[PDB]
Amino acid sequence: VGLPYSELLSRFFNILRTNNPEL
Amino acid sequence: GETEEEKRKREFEEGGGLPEQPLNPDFSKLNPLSAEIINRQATINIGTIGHVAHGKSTVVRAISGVQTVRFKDELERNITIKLGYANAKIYKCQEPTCPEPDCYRSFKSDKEISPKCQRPGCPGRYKLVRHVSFVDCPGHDILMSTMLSGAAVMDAALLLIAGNESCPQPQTSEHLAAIEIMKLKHVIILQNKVDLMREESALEHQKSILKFIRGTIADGAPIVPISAQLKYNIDAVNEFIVKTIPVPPRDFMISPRLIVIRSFDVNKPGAEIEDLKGGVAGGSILNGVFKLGDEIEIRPGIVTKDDKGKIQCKPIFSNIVSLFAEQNDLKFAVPGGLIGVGTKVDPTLCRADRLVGQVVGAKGHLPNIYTDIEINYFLLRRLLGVKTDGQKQAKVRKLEPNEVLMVNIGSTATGARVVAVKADMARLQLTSPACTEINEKIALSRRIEKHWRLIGWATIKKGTTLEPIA
RNA sequence: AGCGCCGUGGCGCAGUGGAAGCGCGCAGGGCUCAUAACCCUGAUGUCCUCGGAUCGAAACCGAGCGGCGCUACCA
Ligand SMILES: Nc1nc2c(ncn2[C@@H]2O[C@H](COP(=O)(O)OP(=O)(O)CP(=O)(O)O)[C@@H](O)[C@H]2O)c(=O)[nH]1
Repeated sequence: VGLPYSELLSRFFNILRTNNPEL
Repeated sequence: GETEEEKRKREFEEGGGLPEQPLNPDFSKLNPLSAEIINRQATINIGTIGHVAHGKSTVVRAISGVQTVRFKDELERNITIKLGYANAKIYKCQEPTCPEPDCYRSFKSDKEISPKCQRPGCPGRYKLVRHVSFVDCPGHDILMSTMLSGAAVMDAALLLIAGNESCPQPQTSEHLAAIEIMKLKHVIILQNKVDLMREESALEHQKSILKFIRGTIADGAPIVPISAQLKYNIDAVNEFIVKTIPVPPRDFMISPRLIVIRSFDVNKPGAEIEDLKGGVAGGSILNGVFKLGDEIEIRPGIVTKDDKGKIQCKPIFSNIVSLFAEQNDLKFAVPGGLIGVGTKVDPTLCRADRLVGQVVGAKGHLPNIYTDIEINYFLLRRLLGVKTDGQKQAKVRKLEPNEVLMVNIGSTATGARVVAVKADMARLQLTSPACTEINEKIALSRRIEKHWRLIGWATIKKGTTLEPIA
């Protein structure tokens, strides 16, 4: 299964969006 | 107002420091989870595998914090020949209030027993769950014996797939298949490039990789998103490694053997030789317990050619002056770890790529070198690691007698010549001597497109041997 | 990290043993009706940092600076 991979995916994209909104 | 070094030394003292391993532990009562074992020696070996120009030193550095040299001033950026090693200690907080995804951490080899919590808001202290070593396999087509040597030393796998490039990467598949040859189904998939992808593209890559692995042997390999530049979600990597990867059965009833793959002498240049050290060979333990002050023998030894041309292999017997396991010089060696075994041998033996993929043994044991051997082999249908641009990925051709085939016995790089081929068995003559002890699973590589390509697995059944010469 | 080398006047090489060296430069002048060619005269620095010998050192030696070629990433 690959479902519990998307949770870390969303966590990491939240981290990136908090870090560098310029991109 | 103390400086950084004083604060870190105070934490080191408060964290327990680095304990010294007692000389004579009660061996029959110790497990790889024991405090005496978990504090200074590696217990689980893990390797990083991926395509070329993807980054395996960077992800390992982010996980652990120990850099890989990637030496020779030209191999610094393209590819590496030797092993890129690093040490990681995986910790979990002892408090229940901490977040489980984030409580996991990894630290350098010089870390103390119990470092303080680096998460702002919790007064707990970390605990070393299990000790692991990380090895950097070279991901290029010209270097294939090194990857199989890594598979021999590896017990766990970390595949790396980038996003913006082609989703079905052939080198990643070839590494995965070669690891499956080594009977290793505990694999973890990682996505190297995540930041530059959009919301939909990451899921598209996830589905493409899911389609990539449906018919292969791998069943439950997790998929993990990580970035090598921001140094985040390394706790996820440690979590997945700890949860999914168990400790292979390895205890004291098995006979001591070691598999040496690297070579690093100790010779400080300019310093007077009166203050020196012997030659050190880098090898891993796959069975047996070793101690400081034993006698070892490299059985392939000095390979001399006589006037006729026959191979005289003189075993190199030597006394072990030091045993090193990833932090310090220790006494007793636990099965399943990388160690630089240092002896009184001449420094010429441990400078260059000479002890690459060979076996060594302690006294009271006589392994056998071989000249003609019988091997049972099988192939696959499609070639892996090749890029056929939309036209029928090439199928393996049947072996031909008197053809130079690179028969990598686990890690030993030997060039065999076929003397006979049948339905599923072959007979090979070896120029470079190769030892065989029990099973020593084998990989086979051939040459058609100017390079070395893996074709299938192999297992030794019989062979003509040469008893060592005194 | 080991040693071989280098340390301009701007670039490239030499002299090392009596204190400012050349070709290339750059400025000014000369020949030419005119230009290049050719001929003159120059003003640019710690011949890498710090000491010993000596009337004398940049040179010889010594107690470290940055980069270069092999050895090699030397637990
Ligand atoms: N933007 C980005 N760059 C990465 C990422 N991972 C690695 N890189 C970069 O790839 C480049 C490759 O350098 P390096 O990792 O040292 O080479 P190597 O991985 O050891 C060679 P091989 O893969 O064959 O072992 C590095 O500059 C690294 O920063 C990533 O996830 N994102």
